[PDB]
Amino acid sequence: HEERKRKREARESHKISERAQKLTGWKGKQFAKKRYAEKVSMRKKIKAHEQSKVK
Amino acid sequence: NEVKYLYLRAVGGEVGASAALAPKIGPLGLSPKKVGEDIAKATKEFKGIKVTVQLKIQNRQAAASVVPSASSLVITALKEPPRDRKKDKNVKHSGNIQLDEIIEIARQMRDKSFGRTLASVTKEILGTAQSVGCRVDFKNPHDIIEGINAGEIEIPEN
Amino acid sequence: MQLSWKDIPTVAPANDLLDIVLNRTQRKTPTVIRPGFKITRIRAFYMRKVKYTGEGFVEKFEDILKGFPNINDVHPFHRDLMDTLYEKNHYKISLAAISRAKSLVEQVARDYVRLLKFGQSLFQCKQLKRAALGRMATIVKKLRDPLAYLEQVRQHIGRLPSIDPNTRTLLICGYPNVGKSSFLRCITKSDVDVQPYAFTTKSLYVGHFDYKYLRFQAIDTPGILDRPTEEMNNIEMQSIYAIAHLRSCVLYFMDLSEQCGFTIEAQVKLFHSIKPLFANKSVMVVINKTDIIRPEDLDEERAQLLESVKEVPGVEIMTSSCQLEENVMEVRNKACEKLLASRIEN
Amino acid sequence: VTLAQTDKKGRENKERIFDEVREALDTYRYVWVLHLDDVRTPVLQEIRTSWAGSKLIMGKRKVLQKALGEKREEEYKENLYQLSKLCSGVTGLLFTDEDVNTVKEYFKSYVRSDYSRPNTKAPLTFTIPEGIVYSRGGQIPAEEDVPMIHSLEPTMRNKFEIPTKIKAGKITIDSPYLVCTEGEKLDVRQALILKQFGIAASEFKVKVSAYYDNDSSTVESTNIN
RNA sequence: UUCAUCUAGACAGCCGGACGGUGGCCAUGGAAGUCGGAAUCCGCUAAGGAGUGUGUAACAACUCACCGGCCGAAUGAACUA
Ligand SMILES: [Mg+2]
Repeated sequence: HEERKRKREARESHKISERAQKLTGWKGKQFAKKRYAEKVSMRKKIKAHEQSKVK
Repeated sequence: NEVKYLYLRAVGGEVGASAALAPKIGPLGLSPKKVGEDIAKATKEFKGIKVTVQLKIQNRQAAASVVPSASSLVITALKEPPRDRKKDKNVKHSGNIQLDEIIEIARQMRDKSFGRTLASVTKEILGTAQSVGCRVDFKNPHDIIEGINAGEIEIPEN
Repeated sequence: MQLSWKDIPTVAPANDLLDIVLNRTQRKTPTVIRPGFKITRIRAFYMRKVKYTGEGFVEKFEDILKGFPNINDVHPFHRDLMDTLYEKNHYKISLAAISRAKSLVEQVARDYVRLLKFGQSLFQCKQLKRAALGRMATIVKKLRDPLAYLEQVRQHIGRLPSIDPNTRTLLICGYPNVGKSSFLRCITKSDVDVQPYAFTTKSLYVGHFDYKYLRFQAIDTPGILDRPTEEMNNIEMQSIYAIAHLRSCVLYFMDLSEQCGFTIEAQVKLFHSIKPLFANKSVMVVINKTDIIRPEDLDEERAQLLESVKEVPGVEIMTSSCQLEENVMEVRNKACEKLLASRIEN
Repeated sequence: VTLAQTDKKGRENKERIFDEVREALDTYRYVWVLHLDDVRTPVLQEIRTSWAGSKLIMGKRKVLQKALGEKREEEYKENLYQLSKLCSGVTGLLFTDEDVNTVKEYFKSYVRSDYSRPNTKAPLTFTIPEGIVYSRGGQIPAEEDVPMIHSLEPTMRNKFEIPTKIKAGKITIDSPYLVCTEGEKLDVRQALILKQFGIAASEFKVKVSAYYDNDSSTVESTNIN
């Protein structure tokens, strides 16, 4: 089921386009908050990696 | 007849672990107690020192020998007493390393060293010592590489 | 509850619980309030919503509070399972923190509803209800760690075999690197590996076999190590605890074979260590691979040590092997007969 | 994204390759040109230890052509254009002034154990006896043999879909399979097989079909297989 | 809009390499990079991280980032409205 797992991972990765609009409302705000948190975490990780590489 | 070549590591002057050596002596059927006695006899030179032990088998004949390792030789170069205490943690020999033992630690590996010249062997050994992190010649190991590069420290070559 | 705690309802992290409670309450509470209303209606609506939120949080906490039993005193004959697994002190600290939060939430709600009873205008009432919600959010966010420990504790206790302390039982223990799970395989049916390792089994295992016209359960010890004789890991400490706090007949195993994990070098230390903890527990001893080690040519130097062991009255050594299906049955039948004789005499 | 300290080299590598090749062109008398494209790092170590009095410097085919001269008008040394299109794959350069016959004999006679996997070959027949598999093909007795792990079974059940002499996962086959035959052209699965256990069925030597002199600085090209 | 790559062959893909000191040191019955904490060098290169992951009990194998060959025009990354 390794192929099934890979397909599941790819579907989860591409599901953001479908998740762009959800419910009749009050869910887009939660999705935006989750995306903002993920972006902040990614930026912090990138900065930490760059600093570690520098020194 | 047939010759079996394998590599194992153990503690000098101690009986080898029968649980670990069971796959090695599985088909052979030799006595693990006899194997441990042979390991102790061959490794009695080094007391409490982790070294490699050979297991040359030809029609199930006991044959063992000791081949050192770089880290173990770095530890044992100072000839400091090796002791194990249940109340002591994170203790290692970090005494100053003179160039007299640097020559010997380069020569012991120079035969099998990839570096063609004694200079290459010495710089590899210096990299290894910097990895280990012990004090050398009352000097920081980090700068000895650039000292060699600039000629600050000369390594005799013959 | 009794020897089976799988009934834990569910666990969610602190943030998830806060979000769930808040959204469920905001969905179930009416959201249409106009300025063209008398103050009584506004007060009633907001009091209803705040008390409903409080009751929802209380009911979300009380179930998990009651699910975990009194680990200090539940089975004092045995006890010492989840502490041995991970820990006890921080577990109780986290549970006490959750309990304190539960005992504070309703007090905060009562005080705030008392304060808001005398509300006057929409602005101030909205501000105070927002303040109440913020207080709830803070007091649920200040317990992120207890839920994290709770999830692990629940997962660990879910896959825990039931053990009946006040019933007939037997125990098997012996030096590792021998294939201890072989006895389990030949006696009962379960899942285990017989790999030529010290740790043939990785946790406690209990059988459900039946012989001598009656049902019995055998407990397998994961292993015994006695290099410091006092300080082990969970694998050995659980085995030693089970041996200590049980009067079930115990079968001890030492591998008297030329091929083993320890050969013949530490069985004397094993006996010395176990003798203080082996007093009135029906000590039984067996040896495997007799048909291939030929016990007929045993050395007298080690026979002296065997005689020294035999000086203790509760010693019986015989020849048996798991490769056949006669010696194992005879040994198990003899163990059952000894158990029956012991319970008849006592 | 990327989460590693290592980054792309850039073009300073190309610049330093140019500098080193142009400066090394004028070190000894006799340059070296050979025909050996695909190699391995232990082999490189062996040849460098053998030829420490030389320089194991090599790079891109295009950059080597640029250094040797893309046109007749520009040339580091006389008649260096014949060495440009001399080889099409990958080859290195050496500066050894030891001998000619000795080095050629060394090339023609040296032989080592490795893997080749050619389209045309005459290999021994390799079979997988019994349902239970082995990682080397069953050469040593089953008493000394060791089992394998079935966790990676989907890999062989999807990419291979056939019993394997080498790189075999724990399954059962009704009949043994002759994974390798004499005078057969290997396919993708066969190329994937016969690599895990390190049993080097291939013998690698030096096939030399190139030469050049600098004092003469003229056209030279041999052909030895 | 800003900063880059590119006939001194880019991004995607197929295939190849990713080695030694060194199973580098404390926890060991386990820590080869991946249950942990410190950990940060060379040897020879064009390239190999005292290692981003898949996961074995460990090994091993795969995989990424970095190079190499195939195909030969524009392409990438972030941000703005
Ligand atoms: Mg077992």
